[PDB]
Amino acid sequence: QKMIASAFNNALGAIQDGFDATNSALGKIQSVVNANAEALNNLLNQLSNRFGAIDLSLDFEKLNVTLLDLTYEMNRIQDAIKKLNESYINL
Amino acid sequence: QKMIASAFNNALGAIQDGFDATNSALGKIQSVVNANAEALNNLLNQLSNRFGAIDLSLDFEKLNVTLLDLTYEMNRIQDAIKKLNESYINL
Amino acid sequence: QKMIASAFNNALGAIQDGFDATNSALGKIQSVVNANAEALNNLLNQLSNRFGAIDLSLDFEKLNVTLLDLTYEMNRIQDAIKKLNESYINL
Amino acid sequence: NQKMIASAFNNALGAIQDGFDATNSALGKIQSVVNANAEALNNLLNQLSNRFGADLSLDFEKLNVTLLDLTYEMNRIQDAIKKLNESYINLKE
Amino acid sequence: NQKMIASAFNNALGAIQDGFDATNSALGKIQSVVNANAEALNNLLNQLSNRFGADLSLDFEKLNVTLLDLTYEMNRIQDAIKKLNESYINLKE
Amino acid sequence: NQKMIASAFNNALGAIQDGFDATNSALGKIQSVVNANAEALNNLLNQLSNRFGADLSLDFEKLNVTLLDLTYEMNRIQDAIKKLNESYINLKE
Repeated sequence: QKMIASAFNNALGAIQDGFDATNSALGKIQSVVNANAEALNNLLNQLSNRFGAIDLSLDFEKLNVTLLDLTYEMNRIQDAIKKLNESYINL
Repeated sequence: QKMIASAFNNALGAIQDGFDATNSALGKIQSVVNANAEALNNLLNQLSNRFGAIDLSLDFEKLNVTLLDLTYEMNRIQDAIKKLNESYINL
Repeated sequence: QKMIASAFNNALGAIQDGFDATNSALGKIQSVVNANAEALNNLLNQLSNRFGAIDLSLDFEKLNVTLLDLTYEMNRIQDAIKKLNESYINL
Repeated sequence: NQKMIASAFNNALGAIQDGFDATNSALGKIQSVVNANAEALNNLLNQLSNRFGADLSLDFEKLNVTLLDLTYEMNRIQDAIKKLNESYINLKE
Repeated sequence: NQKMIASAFNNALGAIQDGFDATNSALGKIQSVVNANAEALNNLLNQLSNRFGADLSLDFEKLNVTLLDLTYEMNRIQDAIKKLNESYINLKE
Repeated sequence: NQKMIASAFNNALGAIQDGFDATNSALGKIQSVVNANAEALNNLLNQLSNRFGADLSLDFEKLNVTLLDLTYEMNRIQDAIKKLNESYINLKE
């Protein structure tokens, strides 16, 4: 029954690291995707000006930049990691 | 043997929520990344016109926007969540 | 004790597929997000030229494109998948 | 029924933004047409004064021609459309 | 061998797109050169008629000068390149 | 303390880039002002030679007016800012 328990707890560690790396990637993805979204939006404005400094005014009906929010997800994963913590000893 | 079984089933719930949040993030990521890709592509076309309304024609050899498709992934995760469902009772 | 062990190993397979699909999505996300980042940056340069071929010079203080790197994450997940492999038999 | 309410909500959000976009487009056309028409009227005014050099000197204290700007408005509606995007509900949640 | 076949496939996809891009670039140069040359010929025609005002009146029923458009084509090839991108195989799958 | 060191590091990275951006902006203004001023001086030179057509012929062997380029520099600093971005530390790691 030690091999099971040991294999078990050994698997939980592995799992938590998996979700840990995932949450990290998620965090790294929101950052880049958003950083680029801002670069894009800020580019739209710098264009609306120079196409006027010269109708050459942009069509924003199809120039809508979206931002990503993964806080809800990353928190839920953190709960899972924490919950998994609830499965170990007791002899 | 209840603590094990209980710890086990307790861990599965946690796992499924982890993969659930992941699949959600994946869904949220395809949406934003694609939405922005379209905003970018639609911006290219609105530029090819105004650089002609004035060779100022863009170079699309390096202006290729790519779309992301995570359906294969999200489905596989849904299978995993479902499969995990196959490990619980039996006394 | 077979049902437990069987349910266990049955759950590990499911888990590894979950992390496998995740790592795949991560790989698919870095690719698209980066591909689009390059399309965006290359668009900035093609613009700095045509706004000069006509101060209409862009403001790069807010035109900074970022690239995403998930190698650290994807490797850690691969370790988890491998580690999980360490929990199976022994009668 | 959350899905229903949420699907219903996200559904109307789309419509609203489309509505606010259509208003912005509208406002852009108005600024273009009204200003072009003001500018032509202003040019008529300059030509008439010279033409009348044949006093028949027009009174400019009452021929004020205005113009532009709704871009403040344009941008304000543009933000609302963005903040509206931050309101879509994740049915998965 | 899936990896092999897939790697081989993705590999040729790259080459094709590069091929279709090179064709688009080519077609763009042709529209630029042929039109510029048509336009210069057309201007020669207008100058000659005036010059000959010294009948030596040119017959324009047979001096038709055409021009432009391959952008339809340009865009068509541009799509193929995109739909080609939707075909790369995920070796991880 | 890794977090501390890392937070401290990422923190200074921001400042550096801001610094390198401010330098690029600066260099852009200088190219704009110095060239505009060279170009005006050069135009003064062409006008003076004609004006003096009243020998009072200026010696151009010693009136060399230079100009432009810092874009090489501009781009070089622009890269450093990007490579700097590839250095931020993931505190989660």
